[PDB]
Amino acid sequence: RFLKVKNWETDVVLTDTLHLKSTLETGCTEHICMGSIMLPVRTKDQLFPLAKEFLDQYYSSIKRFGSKAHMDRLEEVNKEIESTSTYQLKDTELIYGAKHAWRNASRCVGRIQWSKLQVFDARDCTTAHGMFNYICNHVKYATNKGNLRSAITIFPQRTDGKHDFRVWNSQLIRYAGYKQPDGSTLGDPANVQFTEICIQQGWKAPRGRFDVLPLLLQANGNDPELFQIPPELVLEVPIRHPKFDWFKDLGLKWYGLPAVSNMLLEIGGLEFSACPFSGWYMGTEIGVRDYCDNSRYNILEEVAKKMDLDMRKTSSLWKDQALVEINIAVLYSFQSDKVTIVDHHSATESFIKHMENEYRCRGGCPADWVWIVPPMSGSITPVFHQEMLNYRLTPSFEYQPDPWNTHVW
Amino acid sequence: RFLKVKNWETDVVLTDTLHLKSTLETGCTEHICMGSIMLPVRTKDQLFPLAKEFLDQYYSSIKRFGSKAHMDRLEEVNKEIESTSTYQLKDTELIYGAKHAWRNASRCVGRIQWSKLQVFDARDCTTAHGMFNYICNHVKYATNKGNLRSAITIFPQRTDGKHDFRVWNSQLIRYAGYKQPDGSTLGDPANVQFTEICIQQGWKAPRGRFDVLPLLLQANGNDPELFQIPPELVLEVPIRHPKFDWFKDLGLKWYGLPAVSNMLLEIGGLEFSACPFSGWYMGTEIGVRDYCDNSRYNILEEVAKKMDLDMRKTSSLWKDQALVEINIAVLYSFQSDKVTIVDHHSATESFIKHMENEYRCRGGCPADWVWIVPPMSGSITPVFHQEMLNYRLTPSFEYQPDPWNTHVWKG
Ligand code: HEM
Ligand code: HEM
Ligand SMILES: Cc1cc(N)nc(C[C@H]2CNC[C@@H]2NCCNCc2cccc(Cl)c2)c1
Ligand SMILES: Cc1cc(N)nc(C[C@H]2CNC[C@@H]2NCCNCc2cccc(Cl)c2)c1
Ligand SMILES: C[C@H](O)[C@H](O)[C@H]1CNc2nc(N)[nH]c(=O)c2N1
Ligand SMILES: C[C@H](O)[C@H](O)[C@H]1CNc2nc(N)[nH]c(=O)c2N1
Ligand SMILES: [Zn+2]
Repeated sequence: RFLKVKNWETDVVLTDTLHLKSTLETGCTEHICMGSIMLPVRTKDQLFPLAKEFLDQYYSSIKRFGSKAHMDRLEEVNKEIESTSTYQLKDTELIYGAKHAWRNASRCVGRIQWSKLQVFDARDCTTAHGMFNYICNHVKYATNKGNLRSAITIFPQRTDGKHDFRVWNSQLIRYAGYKQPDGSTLGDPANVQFTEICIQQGWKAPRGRFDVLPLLLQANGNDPELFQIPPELVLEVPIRHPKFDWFKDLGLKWYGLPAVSNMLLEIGGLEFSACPFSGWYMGTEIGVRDYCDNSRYNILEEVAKKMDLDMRKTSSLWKDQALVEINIAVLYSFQSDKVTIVDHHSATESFIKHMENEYRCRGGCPADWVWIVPPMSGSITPVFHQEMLNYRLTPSFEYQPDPWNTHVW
Repeated sequence: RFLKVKNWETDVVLTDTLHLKSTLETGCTEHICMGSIMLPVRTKDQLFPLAKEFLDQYYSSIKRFGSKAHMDRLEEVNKEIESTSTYQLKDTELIYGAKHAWRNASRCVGRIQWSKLQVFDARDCTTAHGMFNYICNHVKYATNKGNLRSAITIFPQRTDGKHDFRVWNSQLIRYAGYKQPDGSTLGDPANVQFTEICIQQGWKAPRGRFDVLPLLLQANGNDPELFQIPPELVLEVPIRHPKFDWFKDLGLKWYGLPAVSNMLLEIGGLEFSACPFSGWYMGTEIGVRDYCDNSRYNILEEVAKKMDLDMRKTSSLWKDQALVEINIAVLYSFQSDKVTIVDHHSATESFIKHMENEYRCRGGCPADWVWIVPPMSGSITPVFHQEMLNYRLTPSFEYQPDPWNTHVWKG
């Protein structure tokens, strides 16, 4: 009932009480832990409870719990739900809600930043064009000439499931993927299928290796339309090493704005199916996963051949040597072009400070260890030795079916 | 009920039916996951069912389930339990059990070697000196002049819990730790407390950076006794780098045999409180954890200075760079001295193969991702991209409180 988490590097212990407000399920049982499984319409009766829970905590946060203002709103919404069968969040509730869905993102290591989120209320949007306008502005605001700023743009909430707003891209910015005759894959393998639906819809693919994919926006349930983010708005960084001049010849570049666009924001029972949100990269995301993942740009072998390493035997640890370089480059290039980026050492350290704050100010902090520990140098970052408790709190960011596997054209 | 796991690097999907035999708890609930949590005397009453389940698996393994031998055994064991309150395993069952405890160790990446296990039956042992001889023979056999062999020595099972046999050391071989009055620590910090106990028990500590600790053995619930392992039996490997000739001057070395001695082996309800077991290392255990954990030898800074990396800012990834070289050095030194060891690429690759085989032939392979994933380069090893199901089966290796916290001294 009162759990305690220990850090085996500093012996420090924190007591978690926040997990007791855990609403949703985890996918685990007393017999089986699914901690490493990537992915373990509402009704009026279902909705008022969700709303009440949200509203109670919202008023609690502003120190007006059980006040008239609180009750008043609690009834206003209640009546609205009974009459309309859904409801609208007040601007204040929308912000609090979005900031808190991030606060609860148990897989996000950079939450120490959670309170500083620019929310763009896009609920008055009605068309794919209006969606394109908002997103552009979003990109521009957050990119901010390289000095990145966290932001999220929130489109209308779901109603009957047939008028859903959705951004089809997994991220606002991503390179395309084409399966060539060579049997090989050109570009980013992760987006092969998407890059095809763009062609299937009209895109004029430059069939290059780093073509910024086009936005496929879906409004009010209609069919998605295509748009090409203004090139001047997509800030990119060419990748070079601070010692290996031959590096630049790999012709590697990556975009500065990480912006997740396929998730579903849930606040007080309400569902926001289109809510792109962005921050800034942690070195490893690009250098370790995007570049080295075997099923992504898989550049290890190449960077190895160029380093003149004994790739004859695994035990020489050449992959480990290449990996550290590739990641030194990323952090290097970005810091040079003055684009925001944080390294895995500094990021994990910040998350530790954040965890203590959350434990002593909120009573805990849900955290998914499998995701928090960077994909490289694991045990040399503090979070490796930090025990974590994982539970689901709402408001939240949830996953949702890729739209193409559901859209009734 | 079937459960499926997917590999996100190869899109391979496996189905688990084995978890359906999982009895013990996990620490998790539908509301909370404790996957990253380190550590979440029986009655005649609760013993026979446990004895029964075990013998059923045993007999099925030899394809004699329901045979006359099987039923008589079950009847024999029942009788023995009603009569003595416990029961003795047959040599064949003890060996089957130990192998399966290993096979079921979800935190072990080396499980592909599970069937090749040398089981030493030390159930006839009665004193600490008796234990010392046994442990010495295991160390010699297991070391095999550098060509390591997996082995486990099994002493008498617990009876009334007042006569436990325990090996106080956490590992058969390990360096001492000394706390200095100036706050710093000499040797391995992880063993400072245990070292104090040894000194207190009469150990003349040579106070060096790499002093092999003495064995503190407890037999039949009596007070533990000290023994020094024959130096000529402790295979050690001095650490040097292939390209850096200054590495050797760092003064590092490490013992060649990893042998966990503080776990409890549970087979068919019976509890084996003293059951040392050993195999061979994966580079990273020494190179990443033992050497680089801040709470261990913490050698990252000194290895950084010598290589002259930009240590002013973390983004130069100096710490990451040094690390690779330190692990390269550990692997290198062991291969040069012909002492068995395996790198993490090689070890995880084999586990995936082992794991797959276990699904096809067993219906599952319980695995703890948090522990299976190596402490460095996680994503460039196939296990990182592999979903895993963690659950408990017996026979099994469990944790038990350190004996100094529970032992009732006799003076
Ligand atoms: C500004 C600094 C930020 C940093 C350094 C950061 C870093 C990270 C990292 C390392 C991950 C794992 C990424 C992966 O492996 O796919 C992650 C995931 C996530 N982050 Fe953050 N983040 C930041 C901002 C944000 C913002 C502004 C939000 C939301 C408002 C957010 C929401 C999440 C969520 C929901 C996940 C999990 C999404 C998924 O499954 O891919 N993050 N973050
Ligand atoms: C053949 C060589 C072997 C290799 C390379 C291998 C490797 C490993 C590694 C890397 C770990 C995690 C180490 C740590 O962080 O503490 C581990 C844990 C473990 N291994 Fe193995 N293993 C081997 C043999 C064995 C044997 C022979 C047994 C049992 C008969 C065994 C039982 C276990 C168990 C029970 C754990 C968990 C230890 C704990 O939870 O404290 N291993 N193994
Ligand atoms: C705001 C933000 C900031 C920041 N720094 N990083 C992120 C993370 C996103 C950008 N880098 C990768 C991740 N998006 C991909 C998440 N999906 C992972 C995945 C892979 C296969 C299947 C599934 Cl279901 C999910 C988001
Ligand atoms: C047979 C075997 C083979 C092999 N290759 N490796 C091991 C693993 C042991 C040798 N490397 C470290 C580990 N020791 C036991 C792990 N316990 C860690 C610990 C420390 C402090 C507190 C806790 Cl709770 C746990 C065992
Ligand atoms: C199979 C396993 O769940 C999967 O590879 C996870 C592991 N940890 C991760 N951690 C982060 N941050 N991001 C990921 O995409 C993953 N993938
Ligand atoms: C707190 C956290 O669970 C702890 O640091 C774990 C993580 N994974 C590990 N994995 C292995 N193999 N060995 C360990 O000692 C640990 N420590
Ligand atoms: Zn779990």
